[PDB]
Amino acid sequence: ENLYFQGMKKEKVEQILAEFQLQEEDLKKVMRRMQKEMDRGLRLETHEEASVKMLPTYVRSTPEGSEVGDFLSLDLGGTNFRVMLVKVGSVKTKHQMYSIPEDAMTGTAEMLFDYISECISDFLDKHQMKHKKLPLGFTFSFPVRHEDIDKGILLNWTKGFKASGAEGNNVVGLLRDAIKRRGDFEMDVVAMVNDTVATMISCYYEDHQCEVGMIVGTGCNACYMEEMQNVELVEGDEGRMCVNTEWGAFGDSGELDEFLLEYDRLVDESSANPGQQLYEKLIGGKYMGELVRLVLLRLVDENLLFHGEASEQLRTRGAFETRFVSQVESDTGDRKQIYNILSTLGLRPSTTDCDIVRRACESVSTRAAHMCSAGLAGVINRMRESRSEDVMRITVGVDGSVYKLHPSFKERFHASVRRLTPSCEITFIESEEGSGRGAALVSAVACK
Ligand SMILES: Cc1cnc(NC(=O)c2cc(Oc3cnc(C(=O)N(C)C)nc3)c3cc(C)oc3c2)cn1
Ligand SMILES: OC[C@H]1O[C@H](O)[C@H](O)[C@@H](O)[C@@H]1O
Ligand code: NA
Repeated sequence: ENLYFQGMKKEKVEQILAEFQLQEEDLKKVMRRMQKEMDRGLRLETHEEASVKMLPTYVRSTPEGSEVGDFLSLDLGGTNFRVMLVKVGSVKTKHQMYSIPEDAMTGTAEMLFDYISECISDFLDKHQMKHKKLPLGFTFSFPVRHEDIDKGILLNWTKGFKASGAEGNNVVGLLRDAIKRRGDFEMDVVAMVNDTVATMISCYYEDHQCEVGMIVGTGCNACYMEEMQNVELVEGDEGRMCVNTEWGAFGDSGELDEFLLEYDRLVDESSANPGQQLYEKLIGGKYMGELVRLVLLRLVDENLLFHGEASEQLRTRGAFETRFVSQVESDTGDRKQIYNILSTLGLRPSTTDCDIVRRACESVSTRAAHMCSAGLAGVINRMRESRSEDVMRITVGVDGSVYKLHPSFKERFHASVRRLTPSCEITFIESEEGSGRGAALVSAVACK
């Protein structure tokens, strides 16, 4: 054992972990670069080259007028596929979750939308309604270049999705064609929204100050209410339109280069979309645990962890799940949670190993919270400027397992947003069934 040696080991761990550190000035730099990229995406002259796409959603600030009745909602791209029946009068919901097979997410668009339509049929039978033709709202968690609220092309798949025959095509069309091939129900697709947009809309229902939507789950993204005069891609300068930032692609033109560590390059190189969604790759739950796994292998290689031996499970891709980062950070101090996770990964951890794993986890999750804060602060700061407000009071609607379930992420992120947003009063609100509800609310408003 030896307490002097255990300590020397932790000091070398720290020297390696220090590379994850971001100073307040680094965050301001990241923030200013994000803001610079947001200006670029919005303008007709730089839009095509901008990494931050600032996509117009065609979701407009509207005086009101919501339709009443039953609305169907689809949710694709997060954790599984969701069908929701929404009753607008007051709003009450009925919903079901379906696990997407790998062969559908990685095969053809036809296989993907065929399975989606099968699930819709199953929801409609379970609620005895495959006869009623309802207005349908679609939450599709991928970058889309809209022509309208109900017409838009998939730019590229993100988060490991790889279905062929989808990119370059109208997503509403793919969906509608799949419903027709099946021929056992009818739906009128009225709106297609990003998950950030759906979250902002359902959160707004509860707090009219909500004009920003943020997702920190499998992926990381944000939307906000932009002035129509700043939305150059849409003719008109009156009122506001929701803009899908698609901020996950920040750094794809080299904007984050000085901050990318070896672990970031490896995660990127072994991903389905290399060289893409690099800022998301620093924060998203699809990558967080993999980043911790990589740091642990580096520490095993320096003979600082697990007697310099890594098990087959520790050398398995995606074995250190993001939920384990959350669970390791939940540990009360006894080390029991850390121990069980490590034992299940075929390791024989000492008390010191448990503490080192704890440290690698906090170094990755604190970096994610800090990188994510520079992005939110850039959006909020830009809004304060555009609205020419001395003190801007805004509510941010947030969804996703990383922000929701990670034990300290949310706190580190809020504190870092606050530091970067002086003269801003930000209220953070967590969405209760965010996406589904949101896509149906936009549908009720659109269905006039
Ligand atoms: C074509 C088109 C263009 N823009 C929109 N625009 C919209 O649908 C719409 C709905 C919104 O949120 C709502 C949430 N719930 C309700 C509600 O209480 N209902 C009963 C639905 N209403 C609005 C918000 C909130 C902001 C900041 O912008 C919005 C736009 C919709 N369709
Ligand atoms: O789901 C979270 C986010 O993940 C990825 O960044 C997607 O490209 C974006 O559309 C989505 O909002
Ligand atoms: Na405009």
